[PDB]
Amino acid sequence: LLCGSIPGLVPKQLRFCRNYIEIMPSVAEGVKLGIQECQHQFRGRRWNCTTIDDSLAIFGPVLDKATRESAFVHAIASAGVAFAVTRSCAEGTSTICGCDSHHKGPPGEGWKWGGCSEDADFGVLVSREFADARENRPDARSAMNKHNNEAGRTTILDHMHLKCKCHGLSGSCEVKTCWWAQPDFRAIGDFLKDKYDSASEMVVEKHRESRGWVETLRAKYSLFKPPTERDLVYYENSPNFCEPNPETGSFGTRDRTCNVTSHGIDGCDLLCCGRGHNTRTEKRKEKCHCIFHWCCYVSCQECIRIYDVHTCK
Amino acid sequence: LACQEITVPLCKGIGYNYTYMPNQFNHDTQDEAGLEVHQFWPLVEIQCSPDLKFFLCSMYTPICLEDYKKPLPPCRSVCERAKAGCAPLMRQYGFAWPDRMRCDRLPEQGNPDTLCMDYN
Ligand SMILES: *[C@@H]1O[C@H](CO)[C@@H](O[C@@H]2O[C@H](CO)[C@@H](O)[C@H](O)[C@H]2NC(C)=O)[C@H](O)[C@H]1NC(C)=O
Ligand SMILES: *[C@@H]1O[C@H](CO)[C@@H](O)[C@H](O)[C@H]1NC(C)=O
Ligand SMILES: *[C@@H]1O[C@H](CO)[C@@H](O)[C@H](O)[C@H]1NC(C)=O
Ligand SMILES: [Cl-]
Repeated sequence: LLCGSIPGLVPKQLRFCRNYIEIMPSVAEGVKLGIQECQHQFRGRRWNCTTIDDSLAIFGPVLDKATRESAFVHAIASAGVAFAVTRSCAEGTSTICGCDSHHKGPPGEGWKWGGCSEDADFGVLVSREFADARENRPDARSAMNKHNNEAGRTTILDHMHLKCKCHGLSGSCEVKTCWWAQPDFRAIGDFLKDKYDSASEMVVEKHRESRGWVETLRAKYSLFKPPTERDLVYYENSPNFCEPNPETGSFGTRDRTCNVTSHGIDGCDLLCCGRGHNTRTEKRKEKCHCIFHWCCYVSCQECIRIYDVHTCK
Repeated sequence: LACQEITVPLCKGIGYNYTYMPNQFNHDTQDEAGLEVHQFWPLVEIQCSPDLKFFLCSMYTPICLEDYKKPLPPCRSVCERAKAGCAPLMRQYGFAWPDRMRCDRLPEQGNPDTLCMDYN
């Protein structure tokens, strides 16, 4: 049944799945939402994030290489969970969570509190307990993943903002009702993509505690401001995504779709890493000269638009 | 997405029968839309503009087509005819034309990006 797919599920996790069975569908959608955004944020890059599996199997043992990209994958996966869990509870209908009901301070002047403020705290705590039910390793990879998972979570809290409805005469905004709310998930993906661009690189150090040797991370370049709880960290170099990685890094860029106009990464010199690019032409049928007619319908004409698609060699 | 039949009394009989929700105003159900546009009934009744009623519903119960699913607002000209006819009335009591019916947000005939509803 559910959480079965997870391939290194430990009993602490399974207990959580069963205690929180009523919101586990939204945990699952959370992950799917994050990886979907990942694929959007890297839609034109050498690594386009279609490697990654969107199932709950990402929970459980973290064994992928400690690259910047993984730092982002896990971050946006945590945030997706915190997001979708908060959003689902806000849709009502669930016994263990709902709208955030706790007394909010006296309102701003134009308005009154109302609606359904999203319980972002609940979602973040669910994100964290499920990730933390994982078996705990003194791993360097586990220290990084603890850090980035929290950075993804925390910005779900950070992105809560005011949203108001205007009612009163003819919708006039002088009778206003506000609630705490989440952005579209795109705000989250854009935010973390920036944090991806500024991710701090670390080095591995190790000190002993009572259960043996632990490994900790330390900023590699001390002269800069160290990473914070909201920053992304990593400590392995990312591979060359040009060629199919024989050590299952990833595939090549071969036959990835290409943009002749652009001289950035999504362009055909960079995306194809100096190899050529093929080209084929294609035709699609579509509606084009649609007239409106008083009243009230629309008439469309069929015509065939042609475009060319360059794919890397 | 789904085209639902128009239920709000004011907007029954305007020349198209099917709307969708939510509208541009985030009205979730067609009744919630109704309870706002029905506040305009006195203005429809006075007949300050013969376009007022069609214009109002073209925003609150926007036309919904099975055939064609791109945006289809009223043309700016429709709103402008309605504002020309009815804003004077509201001004006599000190009221401006409501922000939601601001005409300048609406397209004009000949816009490539989108079509618009008006007679000619
Ligand atoms: C993301 O990248 C992968 C490969 O880098 C693309 O998947 C491959 O697409 C090519 C051409 O369509 C096929 O030959 C392969 O069979 C595809 N699947 C693989 C390698 O598993 C994928 O289309 C890219 N998606 C984007 C850019 O949206
Ligand atoms: C290709 O690159 C150009 C220039 O950056 C951009 O304007 C255009 O939208 C791109 N095409 C696509 C499909 O993104
Ligand atoms: C809407 O329904 C009425 C019947 O009440 C009909 O007379 C009218 O023509 C219909 N409109 C369209 C566009 O079919
Ligand atoms: Cl990570």
